[PDB]
Amino acid sequence: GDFVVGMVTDSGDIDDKSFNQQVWEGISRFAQENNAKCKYVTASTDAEYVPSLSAFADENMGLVVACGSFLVEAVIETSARFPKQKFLVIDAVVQDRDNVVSAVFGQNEGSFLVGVAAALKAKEAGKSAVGFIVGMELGMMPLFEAGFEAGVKAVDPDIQVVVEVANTFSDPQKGQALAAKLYDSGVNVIFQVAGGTGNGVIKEARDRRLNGQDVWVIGVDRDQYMDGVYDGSKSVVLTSMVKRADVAAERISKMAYDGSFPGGQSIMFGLEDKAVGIPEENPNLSSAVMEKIRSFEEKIVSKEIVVPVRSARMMN
Ligand SMILES: Nc1ncnc2c1ncn2[C@@H]1O[C@H](CO)[C@@H](O)[C@H]1O
Repeated sequence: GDFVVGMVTDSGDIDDKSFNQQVWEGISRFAQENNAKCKYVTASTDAEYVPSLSAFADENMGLVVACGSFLVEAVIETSARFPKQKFLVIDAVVQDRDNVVSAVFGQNEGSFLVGVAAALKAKEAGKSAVGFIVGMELGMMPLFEAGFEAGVKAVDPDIQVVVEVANTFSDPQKGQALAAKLYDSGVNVIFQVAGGTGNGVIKEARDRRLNGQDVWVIGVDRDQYMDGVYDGSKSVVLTSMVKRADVAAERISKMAYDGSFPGGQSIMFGLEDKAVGIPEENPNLSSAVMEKIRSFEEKIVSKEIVVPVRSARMMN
């Protein structure tokens, strides 16, 4: 036998180049470094959710990881039935449950940083608009736009953010279509926050550049710089809003493994903890740009600047 961590996805697969991938990599590192084991199951439909989480709980594993906000209901109900099983919910808040720990991220703060990068790049071409494609808007998803918009405005209040919602994290065909719509309108920079769907946005940006259009995309979850290489050397990825869901998974799995599981707590992984932000190295960002970004970053961490949780269009 061994200590086992089981992961349940709510959409797409572990090869999504972003969110599911980060979570699985984290659980995988935990396992490999501690001689433990791990496995996962994919569940695209919500009627598949409770059955997936329950089978894992029934195997009495070390920790069941619910990857994504679509799983919150199934987890609240499943964890009710299986009080002796530990559950970790990634990307949504679950409190008042001793056997549930939830990890959320200060993605508004991280997104502020790539908004600064987006605005500076847009200004370079004399653009007064930048694009934003998000997979869904439920749960904590709005934090991305709220922060992206704040970062853009911190550079130039006259630059407008144009938003498209895909209503799915697993349709790259739709991501590509929404990206073409935005680029066709004149936008030269798009921040994609759409998981698997986002891979279609990155593909459109690569196709566009090859086609002679000076466009850019900003990645998410992972450092997606290499995914954007289009001519052998250069990349269309301006930078990425990295989100260490892998560290969160790895750390909480280790806590469960060691007997220090913080049940009943919803833990925030932020900019200060370096759980969100931009990659260490950014080939497409100048030193001047990096300078401005790090300056904002320090101010947000020190709380000299508080990043909003909802964008202007979503505030009363
Ligand atoms: N398969 C998914 N299920 C739930 N949320 C997702 C999924 N893929 C991406 N996301 C959300 O969109 C963001 C950018 O991909 C992620 O950090 C996460 O918040």
